[PDB]
Amino acid sequence: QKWKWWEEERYPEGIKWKFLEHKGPVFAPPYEPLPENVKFYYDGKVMKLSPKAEEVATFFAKMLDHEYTTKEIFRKNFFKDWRKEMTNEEKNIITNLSKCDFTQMSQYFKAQTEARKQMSKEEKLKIKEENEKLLKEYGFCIMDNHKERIANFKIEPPGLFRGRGNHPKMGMLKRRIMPEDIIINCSKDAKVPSPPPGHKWKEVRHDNKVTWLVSWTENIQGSIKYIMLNPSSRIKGEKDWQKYETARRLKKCVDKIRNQYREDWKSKEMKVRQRAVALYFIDKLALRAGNEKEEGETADTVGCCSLRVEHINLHPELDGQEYVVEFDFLGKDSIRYYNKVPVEKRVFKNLQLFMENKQPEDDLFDRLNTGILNKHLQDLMEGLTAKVFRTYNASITLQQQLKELTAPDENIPAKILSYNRANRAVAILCNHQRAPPKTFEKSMMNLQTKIDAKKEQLADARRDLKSAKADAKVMKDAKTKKVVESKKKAVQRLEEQLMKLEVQATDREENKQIALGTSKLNYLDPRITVAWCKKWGVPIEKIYNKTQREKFAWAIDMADEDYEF
DNA sequence: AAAAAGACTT
DNA sequence: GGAAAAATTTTT
DNA sequence: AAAAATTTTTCCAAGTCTTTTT
Ligand SMILES: CC[C@@](O)(C(=O)O)c1cc2n(c(=O)c1CO)Cc1cc3c(CN(C)C)c(O)ccc3nc1-2
Ligand SMILES: [Hg+2]
Repeated sequence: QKWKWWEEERYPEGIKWKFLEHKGPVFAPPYEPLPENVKFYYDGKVMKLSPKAEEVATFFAKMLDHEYTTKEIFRKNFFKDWRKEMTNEEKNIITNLSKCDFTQMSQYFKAQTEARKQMSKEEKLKIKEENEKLLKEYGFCIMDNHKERIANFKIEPPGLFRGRGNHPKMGMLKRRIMPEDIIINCSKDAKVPSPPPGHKWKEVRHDNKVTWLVSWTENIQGSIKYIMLNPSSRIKGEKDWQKYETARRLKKCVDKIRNQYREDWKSKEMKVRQRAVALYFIDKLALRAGNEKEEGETADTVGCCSLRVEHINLHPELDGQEYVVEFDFLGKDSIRYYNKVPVEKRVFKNLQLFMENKQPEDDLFDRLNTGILNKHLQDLMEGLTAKVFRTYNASITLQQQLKELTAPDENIPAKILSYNRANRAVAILCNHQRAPPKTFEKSMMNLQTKIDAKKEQLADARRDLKSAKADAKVMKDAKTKKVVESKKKAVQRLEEQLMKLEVQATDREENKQIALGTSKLNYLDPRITVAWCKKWGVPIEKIYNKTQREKFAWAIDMADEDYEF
């Protein structure tokens, strides 16, 4: 079939859909109690735990290998939640987590993991088929005239929360989501999904102002989780396409905005100076619009508008550079942002004023928040917000770098290296850093041995040609000449193979501490990539895999070699 | 407002 | 998403 | 065949911006 929704008339404002029907979520299988021979110990004595308490105990047992289970916060949160799950008799015996012995439970689960990787082809194939039919039955939904895939129709099973970074709620229990916690959304004329027998949905609504199918409240942060359509859908795709179109409009007025905030660094009002400086950071350094967050509820991370005095250090001179600002702080996902950046004199002077009479814990930009900044951006350009700058700067950088680095004569592998370097420049800018691949980085040794093996074949082929040429001199004829030809060809193929391996070796090295995934899927206008591929004859499958090819179908079909962001 | 909530994005 | 699993594939 | 290196799914959150409450 293949529906090209991008050729349809743009979907109106307000209403998200007219018709919506789906089968609801897929609940995680019920908890299976431990077999008789897997004992739990408390104070050195065997103790049978009721299903509810035993289940929570298995979560802790499966995480016994991780260092975070030794953490104070983790253990405090865990035991407090585990206690709520216990019967009154169990609560009287188990006064603390340290007297407990989860060793046998831990070994059992490891044994099941070994047993599973030893299953027969009959078992394995059968499990795969049950999944496929579950995908056909619950993985799709009908939205206005078309059938579309649902992203995460299977609700995540219960477990223990860990989060990212130093989270205050790690160790807490993510309780099992039940039909009773589920809010279903569908059209008034669709067939309403039936909850499992003996249960009822929390609510059944018909809200065509939203795009979700199922929603529920998660107990850790108290936020609402959703089941929405997949990236290849029209509702997600159209919104992504609009995001890039917004970034393009920003392109034709960014210099106007830059000239304005540069002047604003001189304004009589402090609020205006701070807003102008913040804008400068978001634009030049692509920092995020740090929305304030509740203290003690989330890991301590910050963005632009939430920077504290302690997050920057001013240096009149550093490394022979003038007016250097030293940024050091934890951003999203607790990823450390460290950068020494030379700034304009007026910005440096402004920052010194913003740090006057303040404590290290106080905000750098008092009198400033994301709401005020975005309100201003909305004045400059309709639909402009803080994050649009990240999309714009990432996209313009990719386009520009692809234009400057691609060599017309290079073979596909070399062009891919160029594409990857351009993507890498975007990643470094967005600070999408990564830690060296868990000792598995030594797989560089494997490539090195392969390159050395190839260098040996190439050297062998050189001696063949060297002796073929020598034999061509003595008794010069067209028969020996064709041998010199066939030897040269063999040297050529080997040189290309070597070149390809060396390029792959360089690609991996330069990409040791960088994560390309996020920019690739969220910050780069796919049309830029599509245009580049078509222009140089690089098969799109070399850049985008199957799932990515589905998400960006709109760009792949609607974008020629002459597309310009 | 300005927190609190909800609904998207990354 | 991106590190860890798991499924495959390649080396030996 | 059996260990080793890859390619491919499986697991699990945190921000931004808009919309309602208080
Ligand atoms: C790791 C980078 C990033 O945090 C980011 O901000 O750059 C992220 C994370 C996650 N996703 C992304 O697209 C991206 C990149 O843009 C999707 C995603 C889904 C996750 C789900 C699945 N949900 C949505 C059902 C979890 O349950 C828990 C953690 C998850 N983390 C992520
Ligand atoms: Hg960026």
